[PDB]
Amino acid sequence: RYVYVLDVDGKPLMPTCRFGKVRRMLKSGQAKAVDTLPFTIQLTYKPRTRILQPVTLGQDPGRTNIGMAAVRFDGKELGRFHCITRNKEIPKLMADRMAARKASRRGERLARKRLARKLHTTAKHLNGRILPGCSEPIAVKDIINTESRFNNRILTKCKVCGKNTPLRRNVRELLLENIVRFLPLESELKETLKRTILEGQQGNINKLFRKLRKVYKITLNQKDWPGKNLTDIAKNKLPGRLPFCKEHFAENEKFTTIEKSTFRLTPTATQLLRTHINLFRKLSGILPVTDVAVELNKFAFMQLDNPEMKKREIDFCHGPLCGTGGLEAAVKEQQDGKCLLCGKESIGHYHHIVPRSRRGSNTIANIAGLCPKCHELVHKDADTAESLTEMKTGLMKKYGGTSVLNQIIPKLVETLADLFPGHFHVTNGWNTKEFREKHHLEKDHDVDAYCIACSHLKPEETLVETEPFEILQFRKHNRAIIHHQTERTYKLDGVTVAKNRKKRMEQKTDSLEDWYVDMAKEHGKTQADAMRSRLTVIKSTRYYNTPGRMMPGTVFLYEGKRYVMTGQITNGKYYRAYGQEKRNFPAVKVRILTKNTGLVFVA
DNA sequence: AATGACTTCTCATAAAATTCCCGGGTA
DNA sequence: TACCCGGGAATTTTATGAGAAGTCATTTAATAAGGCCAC
RNA sequence: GGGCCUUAUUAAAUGACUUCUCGUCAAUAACCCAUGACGAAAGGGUUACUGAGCAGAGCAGUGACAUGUCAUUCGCCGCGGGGUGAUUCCAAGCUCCGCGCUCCGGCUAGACAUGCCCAUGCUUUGGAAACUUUAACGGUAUGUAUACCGGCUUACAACAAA
Ligand SMILES: [Mg+2]
Ligand SMILES: [Mg+2]
Ligand SMILES: [Mg+2]
Ligand SMILES: [Mg+2]
Ligand SMILES: [Zn+2]
Ligand SMILES: [Zn+2]
Repeated sequence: RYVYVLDVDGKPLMPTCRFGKVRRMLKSGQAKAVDTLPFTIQLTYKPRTRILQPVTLGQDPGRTNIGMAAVRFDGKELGRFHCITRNKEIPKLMADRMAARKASRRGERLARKRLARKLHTTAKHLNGRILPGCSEPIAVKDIINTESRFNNRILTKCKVCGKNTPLRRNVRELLLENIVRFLPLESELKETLKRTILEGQQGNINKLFRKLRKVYKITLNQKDWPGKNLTDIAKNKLPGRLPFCKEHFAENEKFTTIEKSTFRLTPTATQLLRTHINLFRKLSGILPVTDVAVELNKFAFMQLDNPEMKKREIDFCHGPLCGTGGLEAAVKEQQDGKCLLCGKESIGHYHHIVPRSRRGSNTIANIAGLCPKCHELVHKDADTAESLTEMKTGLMKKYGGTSVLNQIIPKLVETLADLFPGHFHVTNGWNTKEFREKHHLEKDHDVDAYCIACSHLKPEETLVETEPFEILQFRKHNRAIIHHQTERTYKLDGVTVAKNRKKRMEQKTDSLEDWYVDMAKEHGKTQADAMRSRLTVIKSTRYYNTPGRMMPGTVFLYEGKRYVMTGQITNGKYYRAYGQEKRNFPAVKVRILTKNTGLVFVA
């Protein structure tokens, strides 16, 4: 591995191979050891020359695995890095934030309800309510509601004004007009075509289509352009909102002259976009980086799901939901409208077969329609649960990770083109493959990153040389006061017999109700009561996080060796460390070097 | 005139339980 | 000179919240047609 | 022919509001059972009533329910200004008050009358900065650590070792 050299200003200089001179300099005060991983030194003097070659920093993007490589202008590797990200956690941490926020608001509602019962201010005969955008009721009970705010929540705004833009359900005429606009038809026939489609008169639509098909030869069929798109705009609802206001949706060319993209991403995609940019900034702290190189990744998911089939024999336009009316309607058609386990009652709940808490997919392969009675048993009884899996197997999330990668790449390219003007370069995955094969390299992230840096360059030799560095990523915040909560465990003779008084929703193990019923079968009531009356109980106990504690990714010294903290034990008395298994490092025997830098180097 | 590749997948932590250590009464 | 208990400090082991309903939104990719600018 | 915009269909993801439920935690009462420290403490349930809602606490600040009758008056939207997150910086997300119809949504919600109460918002998300006393890697001698050596530039190139 090279030694990374810093100037007396703190700015990078070119790396050194001269391991002997580095130890002669450290023995003689000509340098200081700023870091042990990556091993980095700062000069205490200013050299007689200050000449640096161009250094290109290349990246192999990924959700979990990001590759980096530093390549000098002549093609020589100056370092290779593999970063393992934290991005897997964020959807689950957001889904816990979900459950906790809604449970807190349910508690404030329950406090109002219990006060209304005491004062007789509960709603008379209220059995749910229908809101303006809905068709079925919300099942509201004792007090009318709290305002529900879903109809607008503006996020798209007009790309040429900042004004708002209409819903596709209301401006159906403008959407329909911007298709009819371009046709060979006379203006009175364009008016007649729009009006006849907007009236929805199936027979008179066919009369007009047959007339215009004879006179003008235009392909007016409900399965061909334009007639398909015109027929689809006759729907009662259409999804989402326009990119332009009514004043500007009338005109096509504005992308040539004026734009404001008004961009958004989820927390999960935002953290990964930040991670890609922050790896360039971190490695620019140890190398004199002049240029940046990246790989475009672009995934079509129904090709990843059909990899043996060739690209133009895939029905991208159709899939499992085309014209079905959405997921819940497609399942209702697929089941003849009945509950899957018993074929008598109608569908009540759309059941995720692999649960949402257990990495289950939201796609139609993971859904079964059940009545509320069976949906409760499938959560509380393992024999009914296995019986459902024989009818439909279900799926975990196949493509969660690469969907987040697929979202980021366009914004990553724009951001790096702004950060490195005239010094930013792009590749496609097949170029990385060609280079890897041409030079007898083998596939991994840091090697692909070397191939990506070499797209810009003309390497004199294409050798790959160093032991690559490993970077972990750690959380910068954790706001949770409760760390975990125990279940109400019941013990007899010190042995666990049950875990709640009656079953929790997912509880496949016994409650006291389950255990007592089986003891009363085996021993009769008098003995089962003599066993209830002998139970020992630990109440459901909340365990609390220490505020202001050391976070994971903290670097520390113990017995003269560098360690990276992976977690605390016993109110912060002991630290766990990377690669050291269950070993407990005492916090008194430890010096902290740096608090968590987010991206952190490991052995 | 097409399309190639690529990527992905189990814990930190508190506090309860268990062990170990020094000071002591006793012989 | 020497050993078995106790109480406090130190260290290790144990255990970990779920399901659904009425609606909405944003991003990326592909496919189709249109269009602007394009030897 | 390629870039970029827009519409339709689809695929794969992950964000917001509202509403239901199992289970929890606290306490009282009746009932079933276990049990007797030195006649009575200590113990487990079941059913009912009541309270709780990071078993809550911060920082903000007046509303929260109910009935009447008028209804698109309102508002999730525009402009302005605040709360919280939230402090080392700052972001996401939620939210409140004034004025308003340019745009976007709409019996959401608002107004007025009467009754009763404390019944408001946000808080389990994401980066970055800061710290610093961070002697690494290879070969040789010996009893794994102290010692000694890996030419010259921070670096390329040339030169020098060989
Ligand atoms: Mg790649
Ligand atoms: Mg209260
Ligand atoms: Mg379910
Ligand atoms: Mg890769
Ligand atoms: Zn406009
Ligand atoms: Zn059933």
